[PDB]
Amino acid sequence: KEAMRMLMREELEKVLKTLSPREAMVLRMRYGLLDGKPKTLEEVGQYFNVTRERIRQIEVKALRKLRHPSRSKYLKSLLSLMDENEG
Repeated sequence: KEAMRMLMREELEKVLKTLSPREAMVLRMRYGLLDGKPKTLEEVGQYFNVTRERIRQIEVKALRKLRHPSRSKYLKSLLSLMDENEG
């Protein structure tokens, strides 16, 4: 009962497997997993030593690497995560 939730952990797991520790970390921050508060790439990139282009690069290569283990979880997960959905 206590400490029970398991809301969901599919897309997060399917994507992380392709991204390296450093690449995933940037998205971890962007996702708000590091502290629980989602931040924009500007906060993450600037936090390290790179601009949006770095995660921009990861998203690209991630897509290339995803074309094998997962059909396109990154796309759907990213689409569902942002305001790409119509209201």
